[PDB]
Amino acid sequence: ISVHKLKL
Amino acid sequence: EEQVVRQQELDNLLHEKRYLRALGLAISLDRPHTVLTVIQAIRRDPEACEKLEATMLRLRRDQKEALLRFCVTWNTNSRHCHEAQAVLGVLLRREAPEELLAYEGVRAALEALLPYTERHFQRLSRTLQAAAFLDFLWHNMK
Amino acid sequence: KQYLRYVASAVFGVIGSQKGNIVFVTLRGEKGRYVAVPACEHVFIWDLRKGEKILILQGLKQEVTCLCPSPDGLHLAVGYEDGSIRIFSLLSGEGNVTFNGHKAAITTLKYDQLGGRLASGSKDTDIIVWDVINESGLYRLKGHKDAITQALFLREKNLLVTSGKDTMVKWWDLDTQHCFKTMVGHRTEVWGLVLLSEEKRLITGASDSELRVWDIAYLPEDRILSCRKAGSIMREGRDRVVNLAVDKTGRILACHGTDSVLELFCILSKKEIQKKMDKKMKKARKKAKLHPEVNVEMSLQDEIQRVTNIKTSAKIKSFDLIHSELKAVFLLQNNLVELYSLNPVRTSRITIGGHRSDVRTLSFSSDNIAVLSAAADSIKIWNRSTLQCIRTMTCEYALCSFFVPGDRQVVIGTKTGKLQLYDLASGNLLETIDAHDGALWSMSLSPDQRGFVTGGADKSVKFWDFERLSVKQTRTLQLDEDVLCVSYSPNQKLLAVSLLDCTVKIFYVDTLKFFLSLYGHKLPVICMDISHDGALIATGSADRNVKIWGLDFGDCHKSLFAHDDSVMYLQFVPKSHLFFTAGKDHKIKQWDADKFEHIQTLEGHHQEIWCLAVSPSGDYVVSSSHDKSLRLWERTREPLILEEEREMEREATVKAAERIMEAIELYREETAKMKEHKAICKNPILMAYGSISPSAYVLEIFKGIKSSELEESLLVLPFSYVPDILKLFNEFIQLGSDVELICRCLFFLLRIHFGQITSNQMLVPVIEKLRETTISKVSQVRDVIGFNMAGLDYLKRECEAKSEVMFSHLEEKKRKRKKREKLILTLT
RNA sequence: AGGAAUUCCCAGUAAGUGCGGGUCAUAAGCUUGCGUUGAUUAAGUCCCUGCCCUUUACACACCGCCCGU
Ligand SMILES: [Mg+2]
Ligand SMILES: [Mg+2]
Repeated sequence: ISVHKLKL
Repeated sequence: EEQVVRQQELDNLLHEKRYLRALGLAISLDRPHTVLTVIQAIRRDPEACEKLEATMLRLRRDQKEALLRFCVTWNTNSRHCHEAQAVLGVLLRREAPEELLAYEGVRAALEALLPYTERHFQRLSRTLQAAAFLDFLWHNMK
Repeated sequence: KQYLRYVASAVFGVIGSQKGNIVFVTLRGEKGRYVAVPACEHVFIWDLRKGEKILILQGLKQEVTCLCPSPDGLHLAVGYEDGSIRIFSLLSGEGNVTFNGHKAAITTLKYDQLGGRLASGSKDTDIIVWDVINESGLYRLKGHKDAITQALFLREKNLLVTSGKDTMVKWWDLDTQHCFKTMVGHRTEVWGLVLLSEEKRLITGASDSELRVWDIAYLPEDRILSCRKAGSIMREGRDRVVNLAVDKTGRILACHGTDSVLELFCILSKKEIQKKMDKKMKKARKKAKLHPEVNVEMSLQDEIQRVTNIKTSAKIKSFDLIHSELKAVFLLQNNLVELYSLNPVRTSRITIGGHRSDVRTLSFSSDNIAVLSAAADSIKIWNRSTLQCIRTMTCEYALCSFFVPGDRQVVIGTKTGKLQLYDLASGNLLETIDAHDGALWSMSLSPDQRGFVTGGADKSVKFWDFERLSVKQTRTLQLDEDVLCVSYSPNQKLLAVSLLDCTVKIFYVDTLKFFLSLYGHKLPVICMDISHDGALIATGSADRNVKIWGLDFGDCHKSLFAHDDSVMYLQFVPKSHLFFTAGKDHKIKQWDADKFEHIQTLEGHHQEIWCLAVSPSGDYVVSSSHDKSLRLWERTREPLILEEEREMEREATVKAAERIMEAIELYREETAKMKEHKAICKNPILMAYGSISPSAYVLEIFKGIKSSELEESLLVLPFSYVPDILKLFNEFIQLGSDVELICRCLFFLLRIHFGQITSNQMLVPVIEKLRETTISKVSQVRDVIGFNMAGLDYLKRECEAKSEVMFSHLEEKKRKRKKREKLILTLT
């Protein structure tokens, strides 16, 4: 899991 | 793309009330309920009723075969038997008996038709007995 | 403990929504000056030369899907996603007509030439024609099987042609509401449909390079009209046809695909077609001198010609054409409208007034006058009251940004590990610092006016101070995983960071030493905030829950469901322990940290909310969403009471015997009326059943009577209606219709009224007609069935005879017997 | 001789009258037996107020598709 999916 | 074109013509033929021409398409499209509604509509109309048997002759062979198996279901119901009996009358008198034997499924068709048609004859016989009450009323009127 | 309501004040930052169509409007006698563009739940009127909004038209909770201006120019029809159709008067700006026939988004709206009739198409497979002047719906057409793409009137013969997402083109006779002709040519969706050459040619766009055309001639036999395949014209674009449009009373046909380029075609008609044909013949004669059907074929292919195509910066959603030089207006994925002039050059743009992408970061100034909104490749500053963009600066990208305590400068974060600083007055970038290796996710301002802290994809957390303005790094804090959020206490004692692992770790600012750990979320924490006192910290995760924690001991006070999706942002109001949160469930909610209660819900946006910001005064809140819009909420004086708000969401024939009597009475009245009408030559119930004789109408009433209730209804009926029924019964038997039902009814009345009938001499003629008719008809029906006795029984015997020949005989006999044994249930 | 409201009641029933017992619980100005005299109206509908169910054993005869999200 990466922050690009969750937040951006 | 074929059926929707055939359906469009069938939807048209009902609209201008051309029931005689609608007989061929609905039988070819295999719609028993649509044919039954049209057959009822033809008979109520006076001039269309007499030209009904003339139309049935012009149909090709296979249309009469699928038509015959439609009358099996119609003769089962008491509300729909009269339109079936009129049609079955045309097939017997017009076409040769040996040619009726040549039809496919005619043996299975005859099995169902005989018991239900026998039932209708008894019901009409009782009505004829009840119709005699009119003659009794006439003699007793002053 | 009383709460105060937040109300949406204004919507800004939007030029034109991606869904909808752009239309030219006529205001103050200037046809090309003003345009109407759709936005989220609103439609805006813009002046292209001036660049300002002349008028806004109010909407109600639903997005606008399509637009159609009235032919007179006073009105413009608006269609919504719900299915309601509303018409606005341009001069007044207020719409008082609502049409809600459809149950899905209104795909298309078109007017007739006069303007009295309006036709609407929806994603539900229906077309509804409305009476504009009478404000009523005329009729509904239900032929299509998929969503409606196009619907066009025909002036000459009162006909409507429609296309759909199904591969069908359907022709309708509006007088009878009947579909008389259907086209089955296309293999795919028919996206476009236009009329050209004075309703003599039909043009369709499909998902292919070829563009087909048909010629129509007025009169399976064809009815009303016939259409033949004239030919096809090629398209440069290899993709699907998004739109086909023809400007009013013009010769320009515009074809548009998914790509940015718009294709224009010019038709040749009247003398121009004839002059070109004459010129071609002379050139052919000159060729013959140097050394027709082919010349005529060449003329037919060259009937429509290709003028130079317009190219735009980005892909186009909708376009409009007007011809007095051709003026074309466009709408893009970017909220940007452009006009091009061709007999191509760009004349104007309205790029000012909104960002070119979704606003990811959002901030307020130290005072309440200024609002900072930044997105990809753009930074803009908004005045809170006056609501226009003060200044714009280009940027690499935007993820986080705080407003420096000085009112002159700004600081932003980027997806690349960089920081940029600008002056508002100068409008230039001061310097670029390679702060972080990876993406920089969060940035926090110090309680005192000196310094700030950055965290990002690079696992370290770095501290910065201000030094013409410049920043330098004091010290860095290195961690094991990615850093989601950095925000430290109103006192400079404690620092709180969020990691990729489902934990929030608290560090002492002075010593950079571990103090506390917060765990219990299934998914990593996206947003965090700390109250003004410093007692409570609220954490929101990708999982729907939000948890309140005390700073003193790291104890969890409460866990709340909050939104239906992941929460994106959380922030406390300055004065008290109330915080605002926004998630991907289209909503904004506020909560009371002390009482763990849900007070309010803001329901303005139509897409997921990226960011949120609250004023330092706490009066104003601004949010950004996936829909390219920015909305402002303000606090109101009206007090809010919780349980009164809670209940707001909770809120948000005739008998058979009597029927025979009325049928007879209606028959009596009409036969008198027809007698008077014929004499002059020398009701609504009847048309309701279709035009039939009054004698016929009585028949279906008898058919409608249930069989069980038949006998007592006849017993109830008085002798006054009896002689009329006997006359009507005689008419029924002669036609031969439902003889079994009528005779059963007829025989019952004769028995029960036998004595009274015999006395009345007036009934003597009646039964004489009845007596001759009844036995004659019943015998005829019985004979027809009786004739079927002989034919069926004889054919039965012939089939039995054939089986005898076959009779291996035992096997055949066993097989023949085996067929004729049915099975019945029996209690032994 | 007991208003407004309200409760109960179909045959040896409603109502009146007397005579006993205190029975391993209950019962004292109350509890429970037993006998005597003995009626008016009603034997059917779903209209109001409600309740219980259904709308997928092929003699004759009859009958011939519940609807929507
Ligand atoms: Mg009393
Ligand atoms: Mg007593």
